[PDB]
Amino acid sequence: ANPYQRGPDPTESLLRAARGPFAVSEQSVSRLSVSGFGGGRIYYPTTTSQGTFGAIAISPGFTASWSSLAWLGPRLASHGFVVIGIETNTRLDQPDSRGRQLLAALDYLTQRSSVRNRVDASRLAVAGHSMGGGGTLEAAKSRTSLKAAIPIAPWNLDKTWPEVRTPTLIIGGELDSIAPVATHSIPFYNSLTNAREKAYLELNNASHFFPQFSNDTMAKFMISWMKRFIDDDTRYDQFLCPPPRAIGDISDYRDTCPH
Repeated sequence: ANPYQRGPDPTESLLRAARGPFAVSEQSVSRLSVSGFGGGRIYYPTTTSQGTFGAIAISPGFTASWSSLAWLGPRLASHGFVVIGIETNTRLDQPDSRGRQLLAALDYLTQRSSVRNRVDASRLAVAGHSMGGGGTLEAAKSRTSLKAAIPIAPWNLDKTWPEVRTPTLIIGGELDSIAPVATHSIPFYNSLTNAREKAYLELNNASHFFPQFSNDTMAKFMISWMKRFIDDDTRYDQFLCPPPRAIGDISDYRDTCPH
């Protein structure tokens, strides 16, 4: 009935496994072949028989390459998404620049890439770590049609985001000393006054570098948010509303239930 719904009815175990239910193919994008971003890597479900998929562009942080987040490529794509993980023009690009590059990567993916026919160009998203998370907010500010945004330990000197309409999940690290949640993540979250829905997931005792390593709780909530909002997949609301308790590996969760 939902034409965008993909995959089996979800469970906690499905979300926490190393791969979701789709085999993943990959394609390199050489820096020599594109303008507006530094190339990167595309990850996509091999099968086309279940329909097209929504897509997400993901940016690393300051000083970093895509390899710093590469585990997300196959993990997210295997749940039924096309992922373009970017290299930035330079490692020292600022958040606003990273936001423009995320949008350039989505435009390339849908307009010119050799996998464009697999992507539903109406169902796009952004995510990123650190300055790349700051750039995720910039991209959502610039392109209000984005269906989901996931800033991960975001860093940005711009603290307010009133233009953002996109459903936004901010994932913070409680003990982050580089983009402290009290001065980055949480102010961003409170400033999202016009986001259709939003949530803040704070990982207990986590440092700025939590997303550099496979993290099942992080992945669970990223996948659930992507499903719920890129795919309109209400089956994944069970993991978001009511909000999870702040216990164990979650030190805080803020929500806008009901979605």
